[PDB]
Amino acid sequence: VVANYENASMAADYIKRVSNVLPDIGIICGSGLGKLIEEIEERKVIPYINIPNFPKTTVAGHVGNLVLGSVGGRKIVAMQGRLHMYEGYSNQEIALPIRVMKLLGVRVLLITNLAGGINRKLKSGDFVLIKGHINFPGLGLNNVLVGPNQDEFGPRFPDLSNAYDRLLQQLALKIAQENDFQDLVHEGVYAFNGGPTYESPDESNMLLKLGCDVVGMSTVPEVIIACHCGIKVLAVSLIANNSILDAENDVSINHEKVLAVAEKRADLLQMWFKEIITRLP
Amino acid sequence: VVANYENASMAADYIKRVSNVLPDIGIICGSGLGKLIEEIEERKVIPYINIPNFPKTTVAGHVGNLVLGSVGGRKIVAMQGRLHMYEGYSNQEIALPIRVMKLLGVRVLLITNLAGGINRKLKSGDFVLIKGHINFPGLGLNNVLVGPNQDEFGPRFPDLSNAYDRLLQQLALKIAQENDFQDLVHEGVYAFNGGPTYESPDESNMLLKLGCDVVGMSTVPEVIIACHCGIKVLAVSLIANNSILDAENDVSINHEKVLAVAEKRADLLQMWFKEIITRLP
Amino acid sequence: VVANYENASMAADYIKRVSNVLPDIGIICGSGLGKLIEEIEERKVIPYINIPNFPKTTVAGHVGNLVLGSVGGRKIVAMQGRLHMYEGYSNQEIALPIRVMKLLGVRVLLITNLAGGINRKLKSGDFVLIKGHINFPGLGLNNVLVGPNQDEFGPRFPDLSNAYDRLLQQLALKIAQENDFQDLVHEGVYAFNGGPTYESPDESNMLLKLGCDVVGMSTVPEVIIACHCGIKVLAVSLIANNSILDAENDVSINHEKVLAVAEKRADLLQMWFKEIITRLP
Ligand SMILES: CCCCc1ccc(C(=O)O)nc1
Ligand SMILES: CCCCc1ccc(C(=O)O)nc1
Ligand SMILES: CCCCc1ccc(C(=O)O)nc1
Repeated sequence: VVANYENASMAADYIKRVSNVLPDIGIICGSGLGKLIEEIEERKVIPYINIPNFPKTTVAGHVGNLVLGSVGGRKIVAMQGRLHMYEGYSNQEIALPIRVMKLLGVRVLLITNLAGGINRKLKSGDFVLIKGHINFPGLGLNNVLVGPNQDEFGPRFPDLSNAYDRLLQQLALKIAQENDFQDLVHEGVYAFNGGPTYESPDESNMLLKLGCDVVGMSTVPEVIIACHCGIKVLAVSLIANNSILDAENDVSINHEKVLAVAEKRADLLQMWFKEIITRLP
Repeated sequence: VVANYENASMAADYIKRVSNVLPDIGIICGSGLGKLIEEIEERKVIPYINIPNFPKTTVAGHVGNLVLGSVGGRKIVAMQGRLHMYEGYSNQEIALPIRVMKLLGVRVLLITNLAGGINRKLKSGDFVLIKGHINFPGLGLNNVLVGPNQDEFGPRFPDLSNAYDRLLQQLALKIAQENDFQDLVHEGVYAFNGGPTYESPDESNMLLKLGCDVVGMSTVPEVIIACHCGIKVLAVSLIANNSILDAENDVSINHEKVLAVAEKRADLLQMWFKEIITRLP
Repeated sequence: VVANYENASMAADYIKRVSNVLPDIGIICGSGLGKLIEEIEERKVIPYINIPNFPKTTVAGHVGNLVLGSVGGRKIVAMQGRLHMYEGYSNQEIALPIRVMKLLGVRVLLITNLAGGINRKLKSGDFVLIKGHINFPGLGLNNVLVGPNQDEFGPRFPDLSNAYDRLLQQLALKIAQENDFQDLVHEGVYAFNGGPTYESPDESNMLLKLGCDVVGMSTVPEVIIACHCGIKVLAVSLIANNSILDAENDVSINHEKVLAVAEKRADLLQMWFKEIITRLP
């Protein structure tokens, strides 16, 4: 199944017939960071299995739904579940849900993820507003856009210089200042490690030399598909650990430690994103 | 279809029966930079669709032909059309036309492309004689030679240290000096970005740190296939923009701006390559 | 064929019925560096073609066997043949033999390879104990673990910080000191170049900037599969040449030169690994 205009249109028509919500905001939440989706008002849950042309999501298993409703008086659509490229999904499978968001009317996409810190100023539990990226898969012929271009969505050769909207970053910071947590909020450059192995100690040292502030295994594919079709993006990393300090001290990382940091910041992040949604222009 | 000896031989036999030209020079011209192909004398046009085993080129659409004839008294074969890896073509599809050139008798391959400038000395409209490369796809397991080796063409483990012939670079520069445009001509290292997104501002800054002078989305696959089978190469980049200055100033790039630079230098480049062809040893 | 628990179990059951050896040590030897396999005592040779689910190894051709027996009073299993990713084998094909080693009882995996030197201190004929790596394929979405996770073997997100066991490196060095060849033995970081082209001169210069000591086209995939399932690893590179000196002097490299260095060090390496095997805890 190709992420083309006909296939996206069939999915969008189905969603419309079922939901009667026309969203202008989309959200994708990182693992352990999805409690906001549980508080959507007047919500309608649409499983991927019912949506024409959506990818199968039961080899990896676990959840896989679209949730439409209201937050802070705004009409939104949330992606629940996980579709990451380290799982073996194709370019076309990652792109189709974002292109359907476009056809439903989405103009702004908000994303959170879990990442490792590279910059020496970053502590476990800090937040990073992403201002740019280094896309190792893209440099290496695994860009999400490799394949025929789908002209109805965007151009053959997109420019990513404004992929991360500046005014959205400024609003996120303004809210942090209003609630006395700006000391936790930084800005920086996100390195995309295809994964699923964590960055090795020597890879972390390389990323420091190359000007990266954080590293993770998601987000950049969705950002590129959104930018290609004219959707504005805000992306925020939660820092699980500092990989440079861990390399210098011979300290390990694991998914359990990552999930405990997610639990420690889950309430703060949910409240922050609810306020961002409410105040978006 | 594999780029093997039998499949290449069948294509070569067809071309011979149709053309009665045995070329010793091949040319591949960048987008907007192909007017030279229109001035080939006594020309014969052979569409890919008629050549046994050649790849299909109608999903991307647009042109796709081989043109054989004379330029400056020399027998040449030109590739018209575009076969780039960001479009989804396989290793075997990119390699087959170059291996057919080898079987027809080609000893020298001349290539032009459009690229972004990384070195601070480079201005829009300048030319770069490529003296080496950094192949991000190759480091990352997407080299054009991944797969079984085709022993009739070359070795399992090729050396690329002489991929860009030094005497051909010197002749290109000599002609520039003779015609008072040497101030536009530089030498440098080409970074291969698989594409199709332009390099991000932070990727451009990384490439500066790593010793790259220019960046583009083509050329390196063809260079590697040519070097593997003993064909000498000259490759020249036309600089569309300086990506480091654009990153520092928050300035965008698009395919339209790139094509306007191609128009501004098209006549000069056509005249330069005609003289290179005439004077090749 | 997927490298899953059922398929690995069927292969392991076959091997057991044929061999009556339960090995706790596995070995993978680099090209020209396999004479040790010829001295295995009470050996049983099991060709891949007879083992349920093992990959086909006749396109590349040449040898392909498992050899079980005793060395220095220890029970071992050796992989004879070559399964490298530049040949076009899939993630699942590389991983299956290592996962079968796990099911047979292997706890330690010993690996040798041929590599190019980047650090200026390295001479042709030196040895490097690998202490970490930079995995360009992994950063670029070609990690050996891309795909569904096989939960019986290991976790979705492995940590590689202890992939290269420190005590095994210390034992290898102790034996070198006991036999007056420690002047040949270094430690360092291994860069994985997917291949099959040797690193270009400008790629070599980049790797120097990024903190790499050696570069090669193997080893990292097997290390990652072993680490994922709890097998300890020692990996040693034999240096064929110094690629930084060769770049500065305009000197070429070829597979013939590499194989002559392998011949020059083959006896020393065979004797070293026999003593390592004998003395493993
Ligand atoms: C009774 C139908 C529900 C079972 C089901 C749910 C989800 C998926 C999928 O997302 O791939 N497949 C099947
Ligand atoms: C009447 C036959 C010409 C139509 C045609 C031309 C080119 C191609 C191709 O290059 O894939 N396919 C079909
Ligand atoms: C008579 C059977 C032996 C011939 C044979 C040997 C090895 C392989 C392989 O490893 O793919 N295939 C076939």
